[PDB]
Amino acid sequence: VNSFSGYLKLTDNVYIKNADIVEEAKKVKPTVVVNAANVYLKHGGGVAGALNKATNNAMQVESDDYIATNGPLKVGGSCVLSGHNLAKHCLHVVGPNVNKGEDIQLLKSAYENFNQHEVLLAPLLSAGIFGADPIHSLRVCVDTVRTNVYLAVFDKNLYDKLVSSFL
Ligand SMILES: Cc1ccc(C[C@@H](CO)Nc2ncnc3[nH]ccc23)cc1
Ligand SMILES: [Cl-]
Repeated sequence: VNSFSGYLKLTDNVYIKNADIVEEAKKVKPTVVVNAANVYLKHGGGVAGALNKATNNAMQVESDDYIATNGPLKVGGSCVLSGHNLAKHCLHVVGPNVNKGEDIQLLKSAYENFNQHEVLLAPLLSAGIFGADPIHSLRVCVDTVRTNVYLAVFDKNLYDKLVSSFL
């Protein structure tokens, strides 16, 4: 039993809800919140910009030190950093950004990072400003993640299409 509330159950382990991941994380304070990161951990917009704003830019400060030490992530890769005031940990995961021409096949590799954590609050990878079809992203999530994932979809219209079109 966990403290996630109001989710629709899609499969044994995947759940989905219309919610602002920022507000969800503050309420639940999950062990792991997933960020829709880029390889440079520059959290300028989208989910990443919103999560960083909620940390008063502490996420960005920590991220800049991470990059200065380790260099950029790989597309499809991840790193674990602090969750600041939002969660215990933040798993920064880089899905392909279609608006950069990045290979959509890497979306499965991106979701594989979730399997290293028993329970996660997450957005749909490569959705929003990363340019991929959120319906496809949900399919890859369900077919790749085996741990317990709570998917937060900010847009109410998009959420209804995801559910009503889910197979
Ligand atoms: C119309 C539309 C907008 C955005 C998306 C992508 C989605 C991640 O896939 N973004 C988010 N998901 C959950 N909480 C969030 N808080 C801030 C951003 C955000 C798809 C479609
Ligand atoms: Cl977005």
